[PDB]
Amino acid sequence: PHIIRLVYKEVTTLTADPPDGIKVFPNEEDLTDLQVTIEGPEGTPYAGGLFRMKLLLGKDFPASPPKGYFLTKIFHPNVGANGEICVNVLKRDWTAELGIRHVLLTIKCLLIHPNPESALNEEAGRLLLENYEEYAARARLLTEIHG
Amino acid sequence: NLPPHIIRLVYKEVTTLTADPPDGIKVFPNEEDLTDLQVTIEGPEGTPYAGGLFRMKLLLGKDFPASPPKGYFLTKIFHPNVGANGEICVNVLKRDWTAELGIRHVLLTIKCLLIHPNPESALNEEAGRLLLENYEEYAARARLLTEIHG
Ligand SMILES: [Cl-]
Repeated sequence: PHIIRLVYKEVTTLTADPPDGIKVFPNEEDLTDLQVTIEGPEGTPYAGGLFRMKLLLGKDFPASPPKGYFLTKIFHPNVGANGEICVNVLKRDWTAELGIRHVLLTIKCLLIHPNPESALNEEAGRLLLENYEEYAARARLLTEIHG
Repeated sequence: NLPPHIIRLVYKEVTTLTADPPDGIKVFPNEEDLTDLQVTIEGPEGTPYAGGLFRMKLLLGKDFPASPPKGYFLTKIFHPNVGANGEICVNVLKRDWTAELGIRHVLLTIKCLLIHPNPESALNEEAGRLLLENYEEYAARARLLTEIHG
């Protein structure tokens, strides 16, 4: 359909001029399964790590937001046990014109600034709230082990 | 004014940032003062601010980088997290601030908040309350000021 072409143009431009600290590996055969690597941002517990993720464009894209999954093991209030990332504001504010680039930047933003109030991972969310420094130390350790 | 040694470390960062800014963000360092940074954020597509140009100043602050920089919109705007004097309040940035987070990131989160308001931490209570209780009038107001001032 027309959406395939739009995604291609959007993905090639994104791959050629990607966000700082984000790299996109497009796969010609399947453009609805985007492979992405996010550098652990400096000044965060993830500094120095490489976090692999995939962005699934659903059947209804762009009418619906894409679904993101970290494949690198991480401890984060908004990431499920199998890596599904829940970006509340994307689900709340989604419009077709927001773009894939924005989706990746918002994942990076959530990685840095978790939302423990509406956590997928209640254990990680309570830890951030009940002992912030320990949450950072444990995130740093897992970055060293898996990132 | 900042300590000269901090100005030194900041100078390289801003030079790099200005040469390769984030998409939709233009960064203008002043030829002399490196405690003030002029920035323009393009009104993101898919939001009530589409089509506008939103000009701000990033003030690093006497305690930078120990404390976060503070952004202020020169362009008048209707947004839950922008106060009467243009103060931009990014509450998560204040919560998670560390000295190595970097100026690029600060600007990216300001843009993120522009797209994704947080009515819980609203400095503009009317905009946060209107956003929750009556979104059409919220967007209409934000589009109106985007047209007038953007
Ligand atoms: Cl999961």
